[PDB]
Amino acid sequence: AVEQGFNVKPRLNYNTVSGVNGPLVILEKVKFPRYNEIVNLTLPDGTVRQGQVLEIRGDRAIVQVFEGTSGIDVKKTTVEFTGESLRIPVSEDMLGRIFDGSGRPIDNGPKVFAEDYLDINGSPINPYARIYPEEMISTGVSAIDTMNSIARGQKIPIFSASGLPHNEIAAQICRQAGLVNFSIVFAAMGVNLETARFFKQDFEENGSLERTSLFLNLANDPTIERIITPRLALTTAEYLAYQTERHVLTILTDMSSYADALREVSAAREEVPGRRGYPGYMYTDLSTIYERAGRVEGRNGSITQIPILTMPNDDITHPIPDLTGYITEGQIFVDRQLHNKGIYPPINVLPSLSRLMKSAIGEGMTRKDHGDVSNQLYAKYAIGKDAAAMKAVVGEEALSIEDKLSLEFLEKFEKTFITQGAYEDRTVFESLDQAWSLLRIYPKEMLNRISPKILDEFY
Amino acid sequence: NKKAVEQGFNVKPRLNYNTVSGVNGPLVILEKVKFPRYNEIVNLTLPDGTVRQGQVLEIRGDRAIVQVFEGTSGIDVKKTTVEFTGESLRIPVSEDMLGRIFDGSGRPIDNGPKVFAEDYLDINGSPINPYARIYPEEMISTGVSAIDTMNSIARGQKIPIFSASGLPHNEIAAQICRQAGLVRPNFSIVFAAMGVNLETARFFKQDFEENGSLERTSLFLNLANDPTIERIITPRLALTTAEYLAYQTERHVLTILTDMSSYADALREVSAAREEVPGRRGYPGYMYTDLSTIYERAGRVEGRNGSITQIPILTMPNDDITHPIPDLTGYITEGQIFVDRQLHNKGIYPPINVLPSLSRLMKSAIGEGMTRKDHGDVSNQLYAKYAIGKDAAAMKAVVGEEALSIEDKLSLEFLEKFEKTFITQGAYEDRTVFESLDQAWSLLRIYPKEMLNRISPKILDEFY
Amino acid sequence: YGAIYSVSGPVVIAENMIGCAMYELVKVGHDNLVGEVIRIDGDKATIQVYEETAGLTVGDPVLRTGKPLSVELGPGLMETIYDGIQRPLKAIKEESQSIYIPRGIDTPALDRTIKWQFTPGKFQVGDHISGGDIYGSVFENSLISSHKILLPPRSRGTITWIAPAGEYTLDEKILEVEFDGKKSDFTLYHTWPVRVPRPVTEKLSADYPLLTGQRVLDALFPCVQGGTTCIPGAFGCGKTVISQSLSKYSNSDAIIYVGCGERGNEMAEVLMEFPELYTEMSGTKEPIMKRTTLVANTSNMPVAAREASIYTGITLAEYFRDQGKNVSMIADSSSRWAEALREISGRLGEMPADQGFPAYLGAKLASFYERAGKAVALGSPDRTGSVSIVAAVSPAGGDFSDPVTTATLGITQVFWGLDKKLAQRKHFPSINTSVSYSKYTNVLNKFYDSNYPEFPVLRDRMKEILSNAEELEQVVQLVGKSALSDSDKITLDVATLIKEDFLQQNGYSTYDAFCPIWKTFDMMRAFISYHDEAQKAVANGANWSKLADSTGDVKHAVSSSKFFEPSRGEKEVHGEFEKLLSTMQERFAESTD
Amino acid sequence: EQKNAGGVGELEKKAEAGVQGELAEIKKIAEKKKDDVVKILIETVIKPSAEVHINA
Amino acid sequence: GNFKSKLKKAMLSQQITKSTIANKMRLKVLSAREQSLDGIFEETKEKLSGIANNRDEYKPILQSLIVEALLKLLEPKAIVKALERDVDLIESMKDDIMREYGEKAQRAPLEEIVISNDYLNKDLVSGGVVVSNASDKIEINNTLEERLKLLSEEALPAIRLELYGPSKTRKF
Ligand SMILES: Nc1ncnc2c1ncn2[C@@H]1O[C@H](COP(=O)(O)OP(=O)(O)O)[C@@H](O)[C@H]1O
Repeated sequence: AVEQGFNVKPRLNYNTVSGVNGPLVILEKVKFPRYNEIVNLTLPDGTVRQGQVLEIRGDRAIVQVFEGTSGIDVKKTTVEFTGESLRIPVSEDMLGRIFDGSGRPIDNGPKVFAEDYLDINGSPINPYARIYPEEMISTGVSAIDTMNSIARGQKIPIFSASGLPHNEIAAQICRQAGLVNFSIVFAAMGVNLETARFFKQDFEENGSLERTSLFLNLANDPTIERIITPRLALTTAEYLAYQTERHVLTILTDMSSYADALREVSAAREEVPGRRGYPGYMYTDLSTIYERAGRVEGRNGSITQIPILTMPNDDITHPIPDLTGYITEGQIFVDRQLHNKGIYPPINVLPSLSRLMKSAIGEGMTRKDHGDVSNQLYAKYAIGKDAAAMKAVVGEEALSIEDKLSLEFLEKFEKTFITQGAYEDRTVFESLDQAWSLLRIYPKEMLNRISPKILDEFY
Repeated sequence: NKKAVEQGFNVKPRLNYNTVSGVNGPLVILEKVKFPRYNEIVNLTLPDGTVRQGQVLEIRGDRAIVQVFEGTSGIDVKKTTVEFTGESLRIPVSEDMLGRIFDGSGRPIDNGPKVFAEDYLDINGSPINPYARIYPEEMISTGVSAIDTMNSIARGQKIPIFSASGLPHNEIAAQICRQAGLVRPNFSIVFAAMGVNLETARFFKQDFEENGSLERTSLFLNLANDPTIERIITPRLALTTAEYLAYQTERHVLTILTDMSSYADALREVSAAREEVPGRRGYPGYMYTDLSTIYERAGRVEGRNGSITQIPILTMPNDDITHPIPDLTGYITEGQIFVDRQLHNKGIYPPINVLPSLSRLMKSAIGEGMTRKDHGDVSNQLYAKYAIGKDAAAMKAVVGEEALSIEDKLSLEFLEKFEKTFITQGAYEDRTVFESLDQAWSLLRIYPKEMLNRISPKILDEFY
Repeated sequence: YGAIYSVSGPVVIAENMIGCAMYELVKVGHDNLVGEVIRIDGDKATIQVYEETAGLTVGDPVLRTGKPLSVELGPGLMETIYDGIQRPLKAIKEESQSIYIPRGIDTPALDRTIKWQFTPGKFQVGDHISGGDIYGSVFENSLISSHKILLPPRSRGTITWIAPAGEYTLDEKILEVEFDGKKSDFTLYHTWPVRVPRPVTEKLSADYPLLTGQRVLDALFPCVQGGTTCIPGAFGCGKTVISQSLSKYSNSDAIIYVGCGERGNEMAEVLMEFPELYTEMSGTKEPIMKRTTLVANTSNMPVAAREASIYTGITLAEYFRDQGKNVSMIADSSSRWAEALREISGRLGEMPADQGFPAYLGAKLASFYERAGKAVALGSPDRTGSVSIVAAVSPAGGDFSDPVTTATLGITQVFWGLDKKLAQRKHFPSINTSVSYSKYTNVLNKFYDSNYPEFPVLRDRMKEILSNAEELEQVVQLVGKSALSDSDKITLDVATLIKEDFLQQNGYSTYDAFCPIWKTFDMMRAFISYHDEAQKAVANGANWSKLADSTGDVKHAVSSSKFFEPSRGEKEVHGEFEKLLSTMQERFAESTD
Repeated sequence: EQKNAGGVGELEKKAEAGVQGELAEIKKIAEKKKDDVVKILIETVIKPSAEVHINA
Repeated sequence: GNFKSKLKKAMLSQQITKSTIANKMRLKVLSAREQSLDGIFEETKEKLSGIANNRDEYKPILQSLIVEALLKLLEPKAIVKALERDVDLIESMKDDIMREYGEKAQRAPLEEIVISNDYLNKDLVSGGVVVSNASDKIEINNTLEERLKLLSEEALPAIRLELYGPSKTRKF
């Protein structure tokens, strides 16, 4: 059965703060400092701010303070060394609540009655114990479920620039993320109160607030607990999905703001910087965040991770989107140009990719023609973009018959297939039928990427 | 009466430090200093006898990082005596400066006596109280039409001249300097040559004598061969002399700071020696504030009849506005007179390109009694039709004159007779603002009243 | 009291300072220069000084004040200009008898001598009073009358003695709260830390538009009362003029203009122009300046004080929101705040982020822009204030790829991107309609349905026209206008008319200084109707070449509709626009007959 | 909308009625196990362990 | 269409108020557990306050609480802050406490133990000591109140498994 320990461990209070700068507090003469320990800085005003030991020396401990170092006095701040890494108290009753960045509740509810104290950093899942997820989720979005299909257990972000409706797309996916009963955990990371209220309103309207736990860290919230928010949200997701055999859909919005928090912390440590000033280990940090998805051999549960991401200047080469593409399994690319043209969702399926569509596509899973239809659509859309560039450069008359057909397909594809209203939930079969109605523009001879056994059966 | 001068009628001993604890680049690091004062001019005495000035930049306890204006070439640890004056750099100002020629540091080089100081003023100056500022509404009849009617110059205006390497910025800036005069009633002038070659120095020093301005112009000539860091204090010296003159003797000063790009390069070559934050294009991050400290020493103040106009000549590198010097100068200043390489190649003088040119004090000093009521509308209409003509000229160079519409052909004709008969002007030909507006209306009468979409109906009825 | 130990520009590492807190306020130097602590290393606490550090000497005493940077709030805030730190420029000038800002002036933040007509609120003796409750209103001026005196947000307890109605100076006690046996005396003013946002009961969705009065802005990219706004653009684009034409004629009740790193003559222009303009609100022709306060930290004034000016401006705006006023704080040249942060970080030696800026610039900007937003005030009675932030980000070199511009676009809900190319042609306000956006268009449907029902339809229609003609002109610039159809030629001509007579708004002109919402809607209807009827006429078979000559009169009447002075009244201008629409319809009918 | 608004009070009353059983169950569980939990907590708080740091 | 849209907006309003009616009631259940749990800690605090009254039974606990915190400090000299009602006990227990620390830590005995005159607040602290370093810069809040607070923070899952059966959902 369950095992637990009624144990009391007295905690050392250190008034020996050496210096404080940025988010870091340096202590002076800690006794046996413990790495990645959690400390409680008692300010002279009496307020208590949690911390986290980032680096230790013979007697020093460079504590990062989650709630900011404003007001910390080198002569009256007392640091209390708890004796263990940051552990969130989880429970099955945590569903349906709202928590701040540091895991404390926001709603008028009480402190979460603990069911287990899980370390937020988690533990590495044995790759031999991971099940390859081959059960597609029908997100309802045509440009996702038809060309960049998501499998239940896949960590696929939403690469969207600043000011694009990535919040609307993610809310839509959360609303209609059934299979071809998802519990949701949300980690707001410096999103403005408008975006957080929109997400909360959508989750309440769609009935999801009964089975979702939000970890709201607004832009007004301190900028260092953005490093605890993804870990808290993901250890809650791991708890629910694995140790309650539940299905979890984690939404880690503003991973760009998470990486900005890492940059702020790293730059105050004077560490050797990577590209754009981000820490060298930011690949490993983003990996520790993202890689907590996927199903497991024993426990019937899945964390379908959808970390919304704000690529600055709408660039993939930027370190945050680049490393997120390296770690995660494909990405959903939201295009500023398409949004300006007025399409919703403004998903550009050319940079978009889903690494598990190759397995969850079809041939008995969803439909026989799914994979070939998706490949044909992607190829003809690339041809359409090339034809549009050629027409813009050297005139539309010079375009060939194939190029003109590609332009017509591009127009009828952006304006009728990608374009779908919010709260529209076309099934994958309806999406494939619309795709075919697009592909019937071409003659059967110019559909080369379609396998003939499916072309002759669906054309 | 003037009891302030008597308070400074005292003697204060100075400490001579033979304690130079090192030197690296243009920075001399002292030691054992007795209570160092941040930003205190310091007179170094080299082993050879040469005396090099320098100002403290960082005063880490019992240590001073002294940067020397003339360079550290020849500074020895065991021989140089570094003497602390105990006060920031001050120029001895008086009404007798007007008519004298000074070096980069203010030491006269006209074989004349030292300035019989009426007072000593810190060269850095102080930020004029924004409540004490007065918005300059007195427009200057500059004489050049391209400035008088478009991108107009007010009195306290600080409007730089943007020009490429070889463009005649000096000739234009001399024409503005010699013809400027209040439209509805002379300018004392203060000059600061920073890094100009001897040809430009002699051109200005001779044009002033030719026009008779030299009887009321004080020149701060810091040529190319002068020390590079002295160009940092040359514009501060010039503006402190101008601030004295204007805001204390109640004179109207027309400050000219030639080759401001040389000053910006001096800032970069000093910041790169201190390994400071590299801003953009290598210029220091604080170069916005460094140039603002210079430019903002202009404009009229309340209760004082004086006024400092600024015309800081700027040499844009590669003729790029996006460069940090012209970009930050545009942000700080209140206009710009963009001298165009393309126009100069076309042969137009003055080669003023009005499209990038701007003047933020032209929404004032226009209309009613300040100038004719048609000025404000006519300038905008000229800008609109000039831009239309430029766009139609590009379209013509692309597709051919056959595809140009009636409006495009009218725009081409207006652009031709505008560049070749309105921007163009004799070097010594001054045009009153009213005459410039009449020529502008003569140009505008190419279009019918319907096509003039910017002129108000009342102005059209009264003047077209 | 510590001692200075090192000075390097605007940083003063002060030794013998065991006991100073982060962001504490210190009085660095003999002249008592105002400084804030930003880094602590044992005894030495690195201080940034909001005043010219030149002349500081090692060993100059630095006094720890014991309180973070605090702005004094209360009556007398309105109709005054302040420096970065809360210092009145008028009082500084009259105290120094000079035109310069002396180093270390400590004039009181609010004029103590002026006596205000205090009239007590609903609260009586013995009633429990929580933070933010209103216990009296002072008559500030004819426009901001009933400057309701809030209790400090952190203060609570029961009233023991409330002052009767009369005249009181700020130093005079007005109310004494007893809380757990410790009586605390309250006056007309209360200090507040600028860094800490003022608390509110609950923020609200901003559903009412900040009518800028400029056609392009409030007809294509609306801003709501309580929405963050950004105005990127190179020098001369018109950010300052848009900000001034917003603070001159918006529907905001009170305005906190912040010239963080602006030009001095700009603040002088505001000081001389606002008293000469009158706001039709409050039922009288009261001057604008009675509702605007200014935080002037010009470009050459101390670098560190730019941050103080921004935070002071936003704190004043937050206070006037807690009072219940639709404030609209305007942070002129918000990029100068970023440059001040970069300069201070460079002095500190901290590792840079992208392009020299510190790694925390995005976080600071986000926390600053999150202060905006309509919110119910903290205490009784129920009050619904709003702070709208319209900050002019100034890109380095004119490219929007600046880190400050990106970190501002990531947080602001509106983006009024200016175009230098349109600025050069005097096409003003030069709003780049291609890249500019407003995320409040969906929110404003609930207001456009109540008033001007066709406004959103016209807005999307004109955006469609402008986008189509922009693409068509891009094609024509390389492929010639030969292949255009008649409908495409009409689109080109109509969008050129829109850009040159509707989107362009010549400020500093009698007619088009303030084109209000009703005149904007009528002009918008006229332009859209002209386009639609021209396209219908060409579809009916009439050639566009002949129709242009036939309807030049209608086109010029449409283009001249912007000359209808809004001062004639809503009924008069609406009647003139109805007559113009009738004339337009008749002219097209006659031409197509 | 008026019909939906009227049912809010009835819905609130119905929700309150269903919860009241859970509150009774919580009170009963607390009353039953209060002595055991109090004894365990007291015995843990008193009678401390005394062990130096494992690395010392 | 506007009427249909308004009806859709009203329908979603019904779902919004249906959830928040159920959520508020659901958080009423959660607040009931914490309130009753607070009663467990409220009852526990009173019982521990009675331990100090029984000076015979509380006598060796205090020697353990001082030693349990002395071994964590490991400083050669320590300052022991205690209540006004325990200074007399510690004045006699110090000799044995020195030897006990010397034995358990397997090091030289304590150099000097000093009972600071800064007595603890009798209203907030029921027993135990706050042992500090020689310079009073490093201390251990080893009082009974702080000890019970730490136990409350770090034992909640055990109290949950005691008061209630393990949750039926939690498997593996
Ligand atoms: N809406 C407008 N109407 C008229 N003039 C304008 C307008 N916007 C800008 N200007 C012109 O631009 C100049 C000021 O531009 P400004 O807003 O200061 O740009 P920046 O802030 O980049 O310096 C003024 O001379 C003014 O004539």
